[PDB]
Amino acid sequence: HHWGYGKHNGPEHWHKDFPIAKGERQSPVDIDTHTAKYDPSLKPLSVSYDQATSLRILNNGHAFNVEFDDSQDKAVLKGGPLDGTYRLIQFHFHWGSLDGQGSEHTVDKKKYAAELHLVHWNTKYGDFGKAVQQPDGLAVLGIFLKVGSAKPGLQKVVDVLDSIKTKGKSADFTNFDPRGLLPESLDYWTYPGSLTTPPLLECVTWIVLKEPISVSSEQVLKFRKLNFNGEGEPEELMVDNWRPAQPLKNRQIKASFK
Ligand SMILES: NS(=O)(=O)c1ccc(NC(=O)CN2C(=O)NC3(CCCCC3)C2=O)cc1
Ligand SMILES: [Zn+2]
Repeated sequence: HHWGYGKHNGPEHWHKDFPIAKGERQSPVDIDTHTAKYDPSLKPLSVSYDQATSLRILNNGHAFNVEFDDSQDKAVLKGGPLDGTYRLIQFHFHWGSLDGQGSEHTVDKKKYAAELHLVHWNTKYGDFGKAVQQPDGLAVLGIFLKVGSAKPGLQKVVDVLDSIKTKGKSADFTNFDPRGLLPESLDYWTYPGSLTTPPLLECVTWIVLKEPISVSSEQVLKFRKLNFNGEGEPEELMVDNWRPAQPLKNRQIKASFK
């Protein structure tokens, strides 16, 4: 794996090592708000993060992941388009070099400054590695970030980034409550898609919240001081780690709201 986000290893190159990059259910996509249709078959969405147990934060050279204890049903996502129980394993973000870009999904071609992905796996498949081989293996809850007021619940994340500046660095990150990253409304769009990085597996039910959260310019400037490189290597700022919108093909985006 030498994929990344540069001119020579970025999204336009991924197909050569990951041919599913040109597949029939790739993510992200543009959400055309006028074409998305309210779906009365959707059950109420249930985000149950009361017992979430965060463990560690890791710079993986592509983003940073806040990882959770997923050895039992502690933080789960259920309902909406989902059949059964999906366990939270990690969250991460995608962001830009400037405030007008960074999200992976777009809304009527609008790009947000960043996008939060809370990744969950379907417990009927027993472990994450089995779940990613299944068309309904994962559920990713996507939340847009706009630059405005600070998000108080983000600042514990922002303040540890200095300790994980480079690829392969991790830090203990216990007792973080991901409920502080949610907007007030759980109105959402949903469609079948993929992981947005290699290996681009078509295993994700995407649930993208309509209401962005606001973060401050200072908060997102701290994301942009991270590094794609390892320690001791030439500094390459971790910015623009987003895949652009992919063809919708034979898919419909469903809305939870009238
Ligand atoms: N942007 S995204 O679509 O939300 C998205 C994109 C890529 C990924 N990639 C992965 O999770 C890659 N990956 C595996 O396959 N296995 C582990 C998790 C389980 C333990 C072993 C390591 C892992 O980290 C996740 C979400
Ligand atoms: Zn992601």
